[PDB]
Amino acid sequence: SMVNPTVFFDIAVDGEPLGRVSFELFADKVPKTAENFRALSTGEKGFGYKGSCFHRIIPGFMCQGGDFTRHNGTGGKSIYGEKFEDENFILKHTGPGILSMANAGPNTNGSQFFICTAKTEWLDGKHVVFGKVKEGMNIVEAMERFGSRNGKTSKKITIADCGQLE
Amino acid sequence: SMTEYKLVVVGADGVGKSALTIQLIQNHFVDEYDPTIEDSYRKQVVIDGETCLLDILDTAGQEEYSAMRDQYMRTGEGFLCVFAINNTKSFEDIHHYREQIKRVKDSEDVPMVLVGNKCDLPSRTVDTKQAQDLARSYGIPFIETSAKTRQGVDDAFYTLVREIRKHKEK
Ligand SMILES: CCn1c(-c2cccnc2[C@H](C)OC)c2c3cc(ccc31)-c1cc(O)cc(c1)C[C@H](NC(=O)[C@H](C1CCCC1)N1CC[C@]3(CCN(C(=O)[C@@H](C)N)C3)C1=O)C(=O)N1CCC[C@H](N1)C(=O)OCC(C)(C)C2
Ligand SMILES: Nc1nc2c(ncn2[C@@H]2O[C@H](COP(=O)(O)OP(=O)(O)NP(=O)(O)O)[C@@H](O)[C@H]2O)c(=O)[nH]1
Ligand SMILES: [Cl-]
Ligand SMILES: [Mg+2]
Repeated sequence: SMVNPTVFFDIAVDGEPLGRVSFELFADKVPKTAENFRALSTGEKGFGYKGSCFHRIIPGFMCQGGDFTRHNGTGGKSIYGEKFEDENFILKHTGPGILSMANAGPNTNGSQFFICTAKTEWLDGKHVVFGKVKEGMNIVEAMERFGSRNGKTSKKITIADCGQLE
Repeated sequence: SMTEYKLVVVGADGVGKSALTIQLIQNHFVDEYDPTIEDSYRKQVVIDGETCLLDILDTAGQEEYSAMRDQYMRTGEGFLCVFAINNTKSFEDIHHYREQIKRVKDSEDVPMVLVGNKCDLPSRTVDTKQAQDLARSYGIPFIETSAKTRQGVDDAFYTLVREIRKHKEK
């Protein structure tokens, strides 16, 4: 992209390298939400995603992660404070690879996010879509295989490293 | 002989559905919040001299997946409708559960128990009398519980079995 930043996660399975997933962040249409994810990926504010876990993976639906504050699926925080408002619903959950914010209801975006592995149109208008997998969808598919119907993973899936490309 | 009962635990998120279920099944209090997607448990017990196989469906406190919710209510025989005594919104939600269960199961008489959980906490916002009056208006039992201290846990589940048996007698 000439406009949108690219960030990457190096994914680990029980500490072992699985592969790299890169994301285009739609700063052109969802700037505040994209910028939060970019800065949490570089760690430039002094906190962010490196080391955090994909704690909930449900095959057929999504890989969810990003809780670096409570480390149990209940926490996370943004670069703007603990929470920030739903920026817009311009983009929809149109299929695999969509990157969207997890939340606890309206205007509760922090750091948790999910990567769709299918179309999840029932989330449209309730979760802010802000990016998409650029390279490494096969790694997301590999991650998805460690999930289960209740989200518990059979091995621990973590962000071993992360940062900004381009 | 024995008899099996399909119990379904419902209520707003965070009220203690899983903590109550885990106390019943594993006899320990989960201090941490591990948000539920869906989990099922089984336990053989004797209630009023009759051996029971309890099936416990621990549901997530969410209002987005109505087709799944409807199926939970169709399959379940009795419902533990849980609110937290320090969460007024969770108590205000209770009537919605009863309305949904009655609609899904096509009945005005569905076994259920109203459970007011977290009674160990000092931050009460729902008075015992409020919950007792609501339960009386429904003709159902009300039990105050603490998953932390285990107060009322067995009683809540066993009372629900008693309610199912009373319903099956009609
Ligand atoms: C009916 C079976 N069930 C099916 C289903 C349906 C149809 C068929 N099959 C199934 C399954 C395969 O059958 C088993 C799905 C599903 C989803 C949930 C529960 C049961 C489900 C669910 C449970 C949760 O605990 C949370 C969420 C969904 C939404 C989730 N938020 C969180 O995790 C947040 C954190 C993120 C940042 C803020 C903290 N937290 C954690 C604690 C709470 C719970 C509610 N809290 C509140 O404060 C309430 C009172 N305001 C606090 C919270 O909000 C979120 O943003 N996402 C991203 C998008 C995907 C979603 N998760 C998810 O996992 O969808 C799974 C799935 C499978 C798509 C849907
Ligand atoms: N003090 C106290 N804390 C309790 C009690 N029951 C549950 N909790 C706490 O409240 C939090 C949420 O409990 P949990 O059982 O996970 O709630 P839930 O209704 O299953 N939530 P969900 O709908 O997301 O699955 C946890 O931190 C748990 O320890 C109780 O009786 N007393
Ligand atoms: Cl959801
Ligand atoms: Mg639970």
